[PDB]
Amino acid sequence: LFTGVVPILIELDGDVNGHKFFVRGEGEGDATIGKLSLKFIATTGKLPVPWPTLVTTLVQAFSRYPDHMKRHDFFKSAMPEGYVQERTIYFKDDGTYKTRAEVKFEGDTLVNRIELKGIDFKEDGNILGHKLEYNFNSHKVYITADKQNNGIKANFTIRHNVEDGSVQLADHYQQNTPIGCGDLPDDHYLSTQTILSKDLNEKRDHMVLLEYVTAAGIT
Amino acid sequence: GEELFTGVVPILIELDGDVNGHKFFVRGEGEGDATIGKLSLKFIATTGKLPVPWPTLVTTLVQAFSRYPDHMKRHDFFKSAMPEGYVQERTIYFKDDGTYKTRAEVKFEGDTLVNRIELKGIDFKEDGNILGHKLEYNFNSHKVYITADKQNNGIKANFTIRHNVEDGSVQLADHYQQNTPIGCGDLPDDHYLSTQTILSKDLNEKRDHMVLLEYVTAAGIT
Repeated sequence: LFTGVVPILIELDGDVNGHKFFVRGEGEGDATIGKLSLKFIATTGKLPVPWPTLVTTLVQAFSRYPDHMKRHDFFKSAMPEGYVQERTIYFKDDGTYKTRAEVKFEGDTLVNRIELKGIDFKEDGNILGHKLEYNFNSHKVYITADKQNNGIKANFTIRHNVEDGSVQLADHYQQNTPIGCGDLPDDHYLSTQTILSKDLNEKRDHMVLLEYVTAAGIT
Repeated sequence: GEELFTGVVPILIELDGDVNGHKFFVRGEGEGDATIGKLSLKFIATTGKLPVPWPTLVTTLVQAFSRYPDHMKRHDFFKSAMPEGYVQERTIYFKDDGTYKTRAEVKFEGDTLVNRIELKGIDFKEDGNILGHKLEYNFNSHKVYITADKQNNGIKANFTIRHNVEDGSVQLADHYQQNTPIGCGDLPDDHYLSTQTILSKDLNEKRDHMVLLEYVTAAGIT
């Protein structure tokens, strides 16, 4: 299903401390090279939170899994039926995001529909204060199987560069479960790289995003 | 699958109903015992007097609770879908009168088995046997013929309910039925379920309602 360039749709219904917002995203994926390229408009206006905080929420199916690791690619093993990403994200010394999402195929374009709730965020902390750089670090997403639920778990800690020279940590807890019935992997990780830019012909608050991700951790 | 019915089980049934634009709801409560194939249940019509005879709703209002003898326990699809559940769709043609189409979901929820039903009815003659309320408060005894459905990984079923009419006539209702599993986990040889059913009331129940006792057993293979 990923043997070539695939279309992407993403929708995010968001609420953080009572500030509701919506985000639509469009673009393409190419799992043979692990490339994602997309543009995200915030249709409800200026966001109440930094764009970087939404990156992990806004298609790990498009990770390049080398031929020697193709038996460990749970994400693709679930398609077209799809899977469900739930996350809990703890921002150190600040609030929490809880997210539920569905990642399905829908007529030759892969879709990611997300609900997000955010609570206990300090006003004039790093998130509500809008104090994060327009950057995204490069991480490693550790994956382990979940026999019980017939899927996988995952843990990682996003480092968000802050405008003051500091860094802002966000701890991630993640469960993926298949939507249908039909690969449960050995421990490994996904190493990530991500660039954030704008589009000067675009009046609306938005975010252009390029990303490369590859699986590793087994010889 | 079969282990879930090794003893008396609680029952919940809900029916969202519409016949010729008359909407109604019905709630049912009681118990099942598949070891002997017994159901006893009481049904309240929470929206008021029904626009149709209670007997016409019996088949719609739990074939998992059929007694399947030990020599036939490999042919019990109904239990071979639980706890996940299954989906019963029917089309019911009342001869020289209207049609019922019904969709239902039969799942376990905790430890009580639940049956949630949607029902739509069309083309019913006003002052026919159904809208006229001309059926006896009875229920005959039938045989429900079952065959496998390889294609959809479930079963089909046909039978014809005979409804006694107050003028000594019988009112036929032809039944067409499909059941498909909700989860991913028995497809039977041809056989039938033979049925018996008594309808009574409950004094001290002011609302329109129906008490029901039923015994069902599988057969048709040596």
